[PDB]
Amino acid sequence: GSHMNIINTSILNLRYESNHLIDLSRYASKINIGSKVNFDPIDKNQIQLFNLESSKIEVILKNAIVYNSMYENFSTSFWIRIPKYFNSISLNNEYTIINCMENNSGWKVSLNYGEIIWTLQDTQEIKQRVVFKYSQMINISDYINRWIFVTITNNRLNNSKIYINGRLIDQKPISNLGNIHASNNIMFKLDGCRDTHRYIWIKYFNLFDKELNEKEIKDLYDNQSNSGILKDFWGDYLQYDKPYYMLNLYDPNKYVDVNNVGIRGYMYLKGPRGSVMTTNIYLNSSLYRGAKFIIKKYGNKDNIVRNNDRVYINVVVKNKEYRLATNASQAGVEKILSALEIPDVGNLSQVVVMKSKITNKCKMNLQDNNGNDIGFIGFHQFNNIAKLVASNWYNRQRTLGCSWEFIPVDDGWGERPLLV
Amino acid sequence: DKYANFSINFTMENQVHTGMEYDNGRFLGVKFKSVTFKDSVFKSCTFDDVTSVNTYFKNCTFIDTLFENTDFEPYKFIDSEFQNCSFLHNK
Repeated sequence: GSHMNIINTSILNLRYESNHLIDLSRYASKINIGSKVNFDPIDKNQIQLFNLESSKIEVILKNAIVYNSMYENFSTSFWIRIPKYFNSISLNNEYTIINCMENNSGWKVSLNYGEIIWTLQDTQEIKQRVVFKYSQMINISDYINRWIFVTITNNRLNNSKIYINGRLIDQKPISNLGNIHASNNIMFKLDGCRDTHRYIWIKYFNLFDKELNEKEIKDLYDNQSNSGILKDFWGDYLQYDKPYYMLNLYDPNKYVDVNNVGIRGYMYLKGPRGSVMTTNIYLNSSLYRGAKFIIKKYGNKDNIVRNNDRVYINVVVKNKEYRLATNASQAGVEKILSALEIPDVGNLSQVVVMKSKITNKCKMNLQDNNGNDIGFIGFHQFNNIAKLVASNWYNRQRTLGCSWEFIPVDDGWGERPLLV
Repeated sequence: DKYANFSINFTMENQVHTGMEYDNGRFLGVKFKSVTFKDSVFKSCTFDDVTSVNTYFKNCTFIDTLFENTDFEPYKFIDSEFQNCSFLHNK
């Protein structure tokens, strides 16, 4: 199916190209970057903004697009990755991250504990806010510290809408506001944040001169999620030669562990996860638990794992890496996976095909040395021991048995991993 | 008066601890019997395979500490604050 390119239409398209962050829109609005504005060097569209004065991005809008009107529809979209709030001083502390306000007229995006806020204000001090709330008192969150797609649409005729991942959260009336005259510049900065450690990750910001509808919003979302590159749990590019704690989506409360190494031994799912907490601030399931998977290349320079890549999967027991493998010839379709000492793996099937898909969560499809399909790596119960296996049952279609998540240690989750 | 960077398994008995700071300490296999901590801070400590009998933490702040394989239940903590604390295998 075809559809109309909404992005090249936008009146501001902030992106990294060449070695600068620049606007790709007609109007080529000027962009001032702060000293301490860090760019992710694996994907330089991903911008980090700290709670420092010198950490900011200033977009000097062209006069023609600067907003001054009672009637003109406008929308905005950006992906944000927000760290878990760690400090009590963040409990009622609204702070703005994206500012377009003059004399109290304009629009701004701001955050607070558990919240994303779109605020609108007219020149008569009349205002509306629409708001996304998320809890930090939750086993596993879709939102805490994971890349989320944010869309705001404004129709002057009636409503302002906020969307998280192309899903309508909240809409409020705004037909009462009058002339909202905004700023000449858009400022990306953390303004009024008491947490001196607060920072956000932000990518793919876009300003539109219309009110995006559902389909257009979902089109954006699907296309910018970049299927074909697998993601880790936080949504960053999945990488080779990088250790990950693992999560199964049929049973998120368990973690992978191995009883013993070698072909005698097996790898299984062990629960429960346990919980990580800060008094009055958060209470979540622990994520840094179990064996660790490391993905190994079996030609691109990029350390990036792509859809259909062929890889070997290492397992970390006691700070030593062994190989994931199995004997395809063993009884029954479900083939029990083991963690073999790498130089003793011989003929055992070990080559895995990574999968992204339409779209789907991460998958692993184990293969022989002839490229035959052993099955997607999931698990199965053998007298209530949930051994990791490989079954083509999964393929031939509880299909959450083979859907996995790869969790690196991220500075915005805060947890202390138990080490050996 | 404050202690740091140590590992212990021996079990101090029937003691009252008040106003102590333990930075980076390992409490490995230790069996607390009638111990009380008061006004104390645990920074990046680790409790592994500990048991506690008639033992209590009163107005204590744990920061980035791991409780692995313990018997610590909520009642053993009296007006105490946890920051960045993980709890792993509880018996």
